[PDB]
Amino acid sequence: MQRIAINGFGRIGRNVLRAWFESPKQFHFEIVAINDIADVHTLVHLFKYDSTHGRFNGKVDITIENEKIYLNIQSNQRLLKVEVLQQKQPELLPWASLKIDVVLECTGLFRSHADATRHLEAGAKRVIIGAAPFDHVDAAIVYGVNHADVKATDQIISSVSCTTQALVPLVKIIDDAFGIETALMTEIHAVTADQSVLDHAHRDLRRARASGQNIIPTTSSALGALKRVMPKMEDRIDGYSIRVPTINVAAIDLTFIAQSPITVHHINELLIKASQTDYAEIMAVTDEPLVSSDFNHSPYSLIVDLTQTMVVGHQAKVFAWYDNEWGYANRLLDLCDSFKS
Amino acid sequence: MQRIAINGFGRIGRNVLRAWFESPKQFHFEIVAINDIADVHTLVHLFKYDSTHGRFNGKVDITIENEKIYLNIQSNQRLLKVEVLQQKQPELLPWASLKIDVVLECTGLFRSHADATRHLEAGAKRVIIGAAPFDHVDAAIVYGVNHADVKATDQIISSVSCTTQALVPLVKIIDDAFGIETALMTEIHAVTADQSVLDHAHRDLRRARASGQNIIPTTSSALGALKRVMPKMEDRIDGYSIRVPTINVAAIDLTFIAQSPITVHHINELLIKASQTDYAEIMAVTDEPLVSSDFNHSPYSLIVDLTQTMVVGHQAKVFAWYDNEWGYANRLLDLCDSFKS
Amino acid sequence: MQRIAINGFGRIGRNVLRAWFESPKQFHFEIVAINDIADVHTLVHLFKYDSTHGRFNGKVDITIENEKIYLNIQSNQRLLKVEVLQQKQPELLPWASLKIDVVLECTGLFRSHADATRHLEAGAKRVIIGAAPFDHVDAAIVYGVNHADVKATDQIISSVSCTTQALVPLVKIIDDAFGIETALMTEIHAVTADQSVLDHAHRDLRRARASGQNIIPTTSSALGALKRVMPKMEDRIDGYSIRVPTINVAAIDLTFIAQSPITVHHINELLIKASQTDYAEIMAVTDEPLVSSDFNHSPYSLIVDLTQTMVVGHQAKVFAWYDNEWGYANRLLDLCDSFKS
Amino acid sequence: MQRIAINGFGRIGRNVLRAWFESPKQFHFEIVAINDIADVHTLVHLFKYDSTHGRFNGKVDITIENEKIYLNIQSNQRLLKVEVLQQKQPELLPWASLKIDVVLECTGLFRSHADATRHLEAGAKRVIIGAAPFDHVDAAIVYGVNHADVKATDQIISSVSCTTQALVPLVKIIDDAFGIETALMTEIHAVTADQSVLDHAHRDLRRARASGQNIIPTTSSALGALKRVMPKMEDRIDGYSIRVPTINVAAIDLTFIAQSPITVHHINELLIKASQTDYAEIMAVTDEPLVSSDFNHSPYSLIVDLTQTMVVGHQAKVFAWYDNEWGYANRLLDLCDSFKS
Ligand SMILES: NC(=O)c1ccc[n+]([C@@H]2O[C@H](COP(=O)([O-])OP(=O)(O)OC[C@H]3O[C@@H](n4cnc5c(N)ncnc54)[C@H](O)[C@@H]3O)[C@@H](O)[C@H]2O)c1
Ligand SMILES: NC(=O)c1ccc[n+]([C@@H]2O[C@H](COP(=O)([O-])OP(=O)(O)OC[C@H]3O[C@@H](n4cnc5c(N)ncnc54)[C@H](O)[C@@H]3O)[C@@H](O)[C@H]2O)c1
Ligand SMILES: NC(=O)c1ccc[n+]([C@@H]2O[C@H](COP(=O)([O-])OP(=O)(O)OC[C@H]3O[C@@H](n4cnc5c(N)ncnc54)[C@H](O)[C@@H]3O)[C@@H](O)[C@H]2O)c1
Ligand SMILES: NC(=O)c1ccc[n+]([C@@H]2O[C@H](COP(=O)([O-])OP(=O)(O)OC[C@H]3O[C@@H](n4cnc5c(N)ncnc54)[C@H](O)[C@@H]3O)[C@@H](O)[C@H]2O)c1
Repeated sequence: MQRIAINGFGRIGRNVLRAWFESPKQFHFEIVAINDIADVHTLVHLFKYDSTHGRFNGKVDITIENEKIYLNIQSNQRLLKVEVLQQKQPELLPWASLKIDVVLECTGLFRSHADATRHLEAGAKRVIIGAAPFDHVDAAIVYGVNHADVKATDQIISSVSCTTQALVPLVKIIDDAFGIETALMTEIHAVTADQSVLDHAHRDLRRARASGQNIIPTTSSALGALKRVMPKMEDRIDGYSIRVPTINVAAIDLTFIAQSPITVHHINELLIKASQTDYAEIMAVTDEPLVSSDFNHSPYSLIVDLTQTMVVGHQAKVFAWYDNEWGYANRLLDLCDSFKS
Repeated sequence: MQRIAINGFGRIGRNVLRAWFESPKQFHFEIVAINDIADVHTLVHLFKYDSTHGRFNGKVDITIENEKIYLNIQSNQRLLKVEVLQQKQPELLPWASLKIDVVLECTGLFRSHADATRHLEAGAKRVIIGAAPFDHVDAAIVYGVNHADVKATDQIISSVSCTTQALVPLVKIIDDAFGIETALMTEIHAVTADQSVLDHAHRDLRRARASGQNIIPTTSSALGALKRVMPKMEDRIDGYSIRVPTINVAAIDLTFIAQSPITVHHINELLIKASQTDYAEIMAVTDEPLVSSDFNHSPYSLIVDLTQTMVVGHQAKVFAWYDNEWGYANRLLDLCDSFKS
Repeated sequence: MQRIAINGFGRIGRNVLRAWFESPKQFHFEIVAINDIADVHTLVHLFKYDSTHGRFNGKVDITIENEKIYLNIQSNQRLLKVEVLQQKQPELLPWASLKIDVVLECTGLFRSHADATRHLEAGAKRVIIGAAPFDHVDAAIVYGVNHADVKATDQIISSVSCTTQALVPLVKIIDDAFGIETALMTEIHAVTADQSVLDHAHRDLRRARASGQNIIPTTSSALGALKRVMPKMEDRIDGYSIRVPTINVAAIDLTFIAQSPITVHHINELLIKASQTDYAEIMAVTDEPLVSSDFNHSPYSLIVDLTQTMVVGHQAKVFAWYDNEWGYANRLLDLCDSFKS
Repeated sequence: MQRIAINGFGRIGRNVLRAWFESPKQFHFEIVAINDIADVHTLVHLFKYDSTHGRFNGKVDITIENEKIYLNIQSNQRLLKVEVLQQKQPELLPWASLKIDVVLECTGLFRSHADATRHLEAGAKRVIIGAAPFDHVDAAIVYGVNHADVKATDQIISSVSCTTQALVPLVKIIDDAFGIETALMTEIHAVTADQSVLDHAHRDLRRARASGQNIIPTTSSALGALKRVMPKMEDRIDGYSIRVPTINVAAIDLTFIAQSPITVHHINELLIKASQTDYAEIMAVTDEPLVSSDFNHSPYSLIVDLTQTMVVGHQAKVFAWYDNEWGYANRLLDLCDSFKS
């Protein structure tokens, strides 16, 4: 079967591996290697114990065989033997000897076409950048929207961002049915790994500020990314993100001008229908009075909160939740599974 | 020289009293009484020691006469003697004896014209409900917008909500310059006194949930209230509020459809000129990369973050911060000071 | 079976019901009624969605049959039909007709022997007060330490507190092995339901204070409680609790003077042996560097953290974790199960 | 007079410069230079805007005179002109040219005697290491305890840690009056800048875990530092630190065995008397029902909470609060002032 490697064993990388074991349906590929600059004992500890998603429900054993380090991981009636590497320079990875079909690049540091190619140079056949593109990519994929357009020549694929995987379906479903003149996105997002505990020097002066204390407005990569998947939306959408002191789960607030008559009732019926048919793999809709923690560990790319839909004149707002870690992780698995042979 | 009383000595009431002392402008009226169901010792302790605004910078003496109880408060070279009451039923209050010109109704429990009138029965001349009207009021006021529309005959007045006091200026300023077809508000708000520590039974199933752990979408009274202050915008505005785990300070995100040509530059230029002329009392504008904490203890009704301004087609989004406790409290005092002859 | 009822469907009562459903081994008694002052739609909503313990992994359907309200709950191959009451006065509850064998008193309001006897008046055969004794009880019980002391004639039983169910085993084990001259406890505890979101009037001026913003030292009922369970330890142990901004899980820091030679090694070995033999049902020991969230949803009364153990001379500190909600709730069900068996 | 420089403009460096402006006492020395790896704009931003201590009540102007960058700072009727540097390696700094009497080494990185001497190599006469010693120092000083013991020839001084400056007075006073056989310390501490936002690789597997979600036991440097100030206490004292989700302020809980008769009353009288005489510069005592936020921006090294004092037999516990940032910063300024003699 396909052989996947993970580069960067962080929030995303770890959750990717966890989600593999937890999936109700076994995936027709294996994760055979991981790479991080941190040492193996640190990685196994963080893999096993998570403040957000709880204890890994399984067993992990470190072995040294030849001069190589492996994890033997057993859970949910599955076992993976996974080689562990510690190489800060992607070009030096052994992807050639490990026969790596797909690298998931989850470090945040190799988003450029050139940087991503280092894995190719190392002998991997395909990279998925687990982030919005920086400059160029062969393809920008949202699973469940355009994963069928991947061609065998697409070697550098971006799986965009949590935010994009939620925004893109909403925009598409709604634009397809009612037509969107323009739209503006407000995201309300849990804290991220790159924020600060206390006020501290940082590249961004807002993300420098104490994350547990502040409401922090910041930029979002999701708009640039959406425009690469839907170029027709150029100059028709913008937005930003707001970090707030929760550990996980985010929401998108999308405000649009419709090109045809809208009611709350019709918007919701459209989204329900979308969720039951074409987008059932990735989208749910709820009518219950729920809050962020209710969607922690949810595998959906988005869960529309139909109770928040509002219309005034031609202007509407819709609202969807997502687990920004578990949704994304599951979509990386789904995406890999879609490559088939 | 008017005589103000405060009913409900909570986040708003205490802050009103503090703001009187801390104001660089000395007000003409005196605060001469306060009432709460809690005893004076609890009241003075919470007045002195505040988790949000810090230690009160002054001296509080409690005096027990045969009958009456008084605080003697000294700070910033000002002195008040303040009778303290403990009467749950506002009709039984001795406002007649005390010659109360204005009661500030800060309990959250007496917003109906009926309930507000309990203070008129107890002997007060005028009541300012410190919230959105529940049904009828002689006037709904946003200081710095329609405070002159108060008639010397008006007895039951509403100072609406913090949210309203920020929404209305924005909507007014933008409607007057560009025209607003429709607008939709997203408020991102610190937790409030009525929320829950842990998941607990509550009249509102969203506010029942742990306030420190969750992003919580909920209703805003601001929209109902804005209709009263500006009935020309009936059915043109809607919105909601999101609670997040910060202790204080909020932001409004207003997305509108303009009726004439707009750019980021033009919108900002207008908001700047407004803050420098007609609205300099209640409004500021910044371009510095700030976050919620930086507005704690700010007395402004709103501070526009101009770097957040966005335009797509006929649609735009503006963003303003406000201290939901300190701005409102200052606006109550400003309102009381407007009644002066 | 035996027939249990829960009085007060809060953090404890709701977790008791959940724990009934989640226990790997099925309990051989049924929960047949719950009572609370909140309406049934609020109860069912909070039972299904939990900020701390996640979604209930099952289905709940409300039915009206006669004039009676029922919950039909399905989870883990198990079914209960549970009558819902809403009676603020326990003497008025229909325990006679429901043939209640045990009431779990989980409101915090009926801890006195008199208050608790009201359930007996209503026709229940036995009450467990899910709190420290207020004045008198027939028995004060720590499951796993002295639950075999319950007499057939005992009708008002205290299951003490979470803190007590952790402290008592620790003291008993160390005292039996090395002897305790004296000991002092510091508990670090997540926020509880009776605290405040913002600074607010309260009967206790420390629990008045914003629970998300502060370290708040307060009293504990566990020292009084331990005295009832182990009278020899009168005048030998004291302590207190600190509330900190986490949502669940606590720790005991116990400092004791030993009456015989001690080392870190010998203390940890003892605690381990105890957890593997006599205390296996309620006690675990870990050697890994774990934090509070790693014990969320743990059913143990205590998990000793052997990395924390310190000795200087004759003085020693031990440290144990517990899920204050889930442990206690499991112990309630274990206690009920003990009467049957 | 005397010329100070700050190496590292973080929580400590920044608060030292703020504390300089805010001190009621005007200090007989000037801060004439700061160095950080971050650019001047970030530094000035973080000096002006603080999530913990609020906005600097003053003005800062950046000028470029020659090719040198300077901050013109004005606050509290006082002025400084501070050169800004951006050198990653201390030996390169221009201390000789600038005529630096004392460098405050606040990076956390140059705590070895060797790394510290790099500043003396750079032309500084004296370094204070603003942290516990790594290997050797000429003197480990707790201001208000042993600062008289600095020799004019001492060149590499440690001002220990925040925790050390609260613990040492407590230990000394109690040991002096009553004799301490042994003692154990539990510190309850706000989060610190080296902690994690989310679960992230870290040298310390505990400090790896999400800082806003968890109670986190970890090591304290204070025991090693205290044994350098009081070698007699070797083998007689140990302890640790628990990090909890607050932004600032900590407490020490000291459990000790007394060598002579003790009561609560006598321990409290002692600590009170100490605070009023020989420790009046650094120590206070309160019996008010206060919480962490009430000691934010307190300049004391420790504030004893006398209500927390417990005695059982020969064992006692005391409790003291401190602002871990603002206390230490003031003690740094106080130590520099002591060198004028
Ligand atoms: N977390 C989310 O909600 C979310 C959602 C969508 C996309 N993303 C993206 O995922 C990426 C990673 O974010 P995260 O939250 O997992 O962050 P993280 O900081 O938890 O992960 C970074 C990891 O990479 C490792 N690493 C750093 N440099 C390395 C190198 N040179 N070689 C190998 N390993 C290296 C680090 O040790 C760490 O384990 C970012 O690009 C982020 O935008 C995150
Ligand atoms: N907090 C904000 O940011 C904000 C801003 C604008 C308006 N408001 C409004 O201000 C009002 C009060 O809100 P708050 O945040 O001060 O709440 P709070 O809970 O802090 O204040 C309520 C106070 O009223 C007292 N009280 C209760 N019953 C009483 C009675 N029968 N008689 C007298 N006092 C009684 C309570 O003891 C308490 O001190 C509400 O209408 C709220 O919507 C709040
Ligand atoms: N939560 C813990 O960590 C913990 C652990 C051990 C013991 N306890 C004890 O258990 C008790 C309950 O605390 P909790 O955390 O579940 O609190 P909670 O506030 O979550 O639960 C109280 C519940 O009782 C209901 N109630 C109120 N009045 C009632 C009445 N007259 N009749 C029936 N129901 C009524 C409330 O509506 C609410 O559902 C307290 O005595 C507490 O000290 C709590
Ligand atoms: N904050 C506290 O509560 C406290 C109290 C006592 C002691 N300390 C100790 O003080 C030290 C620093 O702590 P902090 O909280 O101020 O940390 P911080 O991380 O907030 O500040 C460190 C600063 O040093 C700068 N820096 C890094 N490398 C540098 C270099 N080579 N040259 C110049 N600047 C450099 C960083 O950019 C940053 O501004 C640590 O040893 C800490 O343990 C902290």
